[PDB]
Amino acid sequence: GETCAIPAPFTRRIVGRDGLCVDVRNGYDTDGTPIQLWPCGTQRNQQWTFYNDKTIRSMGKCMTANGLNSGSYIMITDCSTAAEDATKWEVLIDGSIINPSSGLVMTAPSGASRTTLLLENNIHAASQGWTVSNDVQPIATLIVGYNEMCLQANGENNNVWMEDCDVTSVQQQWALFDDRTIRVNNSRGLCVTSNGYVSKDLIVIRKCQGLATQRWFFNSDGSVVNLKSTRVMDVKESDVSLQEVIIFPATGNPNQQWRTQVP
Amino acid sequence: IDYPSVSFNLAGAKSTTYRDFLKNLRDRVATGTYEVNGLPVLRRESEVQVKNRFVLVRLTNYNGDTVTSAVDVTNLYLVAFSANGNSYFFKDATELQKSNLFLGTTQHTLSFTGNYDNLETAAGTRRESIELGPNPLDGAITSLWYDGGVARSLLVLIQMVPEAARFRYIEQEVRRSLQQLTSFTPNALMLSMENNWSSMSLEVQLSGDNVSPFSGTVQLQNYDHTPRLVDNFEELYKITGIAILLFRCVAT
Ligand SMILES: *[C@@H]1O[C@H](CO)[C@@H](O[C@@H]2O[C@H](CO)[C@@H](O[C@@H]3O[C@H](CO)[C@@H](O)[C@H](O)[C@@H]3O)[C@H](O)[C@H]2NC(C)=O)[C@H](O)[C@H]1NC(C)=O
Ligand SMILES: OC[C@H]1O[C@@H](O[C@H]2[C@H](O)[C@@H](O)[C@H](O)O[C@@H]2CO)[C@H](O)[C@@H](O)[C@H]1O
Repeated sequence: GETCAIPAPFTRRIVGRDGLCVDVRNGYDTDGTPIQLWPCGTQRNQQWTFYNDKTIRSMGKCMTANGLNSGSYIMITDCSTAAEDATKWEVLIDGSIINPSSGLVMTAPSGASRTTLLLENNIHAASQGWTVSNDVQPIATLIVGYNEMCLQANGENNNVWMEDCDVTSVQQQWALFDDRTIRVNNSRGLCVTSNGYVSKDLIVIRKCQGLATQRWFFNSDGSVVNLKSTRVMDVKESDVSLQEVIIFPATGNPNQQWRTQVP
Repeated sequence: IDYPSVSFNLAGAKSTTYRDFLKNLRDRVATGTYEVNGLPVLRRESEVQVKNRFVLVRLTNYNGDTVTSAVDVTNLYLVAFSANGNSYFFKDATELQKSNLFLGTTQHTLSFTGNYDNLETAAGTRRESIELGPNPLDGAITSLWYDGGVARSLLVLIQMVPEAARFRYIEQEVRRSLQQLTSFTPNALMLSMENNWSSMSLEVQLSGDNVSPFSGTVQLQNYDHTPRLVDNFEELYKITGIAILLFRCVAT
């Protein structure tokens, strides 16, 4: 055997909606100061350190929760005095920061600047999607699915099918936001939305609002699975001619595999 | 021992025929339940018997002439290869592979280890100029078949199979290569992730299972050669398309 190694502290940023960064109000290291969304930038209030104990903090003031109950907001306060439980946090690969003891997750009701955060009933929504990283800049990529074809974005409220890969067509240029949402690079206003949680449900390019549908988890197996409904996006009956990508119970088949190629 | 093996004939070969091939190659070397975030972690010397110590790769060139290269199940490394009663082993070559791989052929060892730097120095060139693809693959297998197998052709294979086996990025890069029947040269990214297998390896085992942030950072490289530091797993996957993790440390 060969035990791993206890990781030291590291300072990484936090984002999860409209490309907004999580930080402290006015960067005041004083206790009680709540947390809120705000345009990223080089600043301590935006900087966050993660520890093995399971505590995130900036300015040296543990980032703990204020009051425990679905609906309570977040703020920073001394580690020592901080509630043993209201200070620990969990960051799964599902792009979510859930508070162990309670079970709630860092939620962002509205993705507006200066919007305070708050723990809430985890329901798998873009609002409850966060990605810890120093690179607050998303990556451009084309979703090459079935028959080496790339996923294409048509018009607003319209569908989305597999079209001949073209590293020039912006309709194929997909932008993956840290909020676990897939929005069109050309126009990051609309996000890949679903039309339900039942099999065969049609997918489209609706607007971004944090809906549970706008949440997409990229399963390591190569399938882009929807969090709310375990269904995954694929090509209906494999017939790309049908012009439609929909949600469907996992099968582990190639018609459900998707690759994300750089710019 | 009659180690298992997979095949891939360039002739009448389609993009899907290649993808499926790599998939099968993965289903072998990638066993055991030691995995994180879904991605498997290649076993280690201790947890592996000689009976399943190596895997054989079969590549049939256009002219039917097929060459086989055995990979090490403990790292997807190209241990060796054979061709018409002929076997070759890098300057290293352990008695383990020398006395269990292609038994019956001439065991004449080359003069350079399988290390990327070693091959490049022997081919007089570097990966950044050894274009790979359908035709480039043909010349590779062929060269290894007749010429006896040089360094250049060898590098062409490694990146085309084991490399594309751990990184789906190189996979689609090749899947599109045969699709358009055109060749291509390794960019700064593909090469970058190609040298950060061990690094990103422990950087993913460190965070642990179902964890996004990394205890450190992976030094990747963009087309413009600029540094691309990935701090989270979601990023590493969405770019390197990794699907195989090498052992470095165990869960805690
Ligand atoms: C995806 O779409 C976004 C926009 O929704 C693109 O963001 C920005 O795009 C511009 C234009 O390429 C980049 O440069 C700009 O150049 C002009 C002309 O010199 C200048 O006036 C602007 O101030 C800007 O520098 C810009 O760097 C880029 N991103 C950022 C953060 O500025 C993005 O480029 C698109 N991605 C792809 C792959 O096309
Ligand atoms: O809460 C929103 C936003 O507040 C800023 O606070 C101050 C800032 O510290 C000061 O330098 C500037 O002159 O006025 C701001 C008024 O809000 C924080 O700097 C910023 O990080 C956000 O936290």
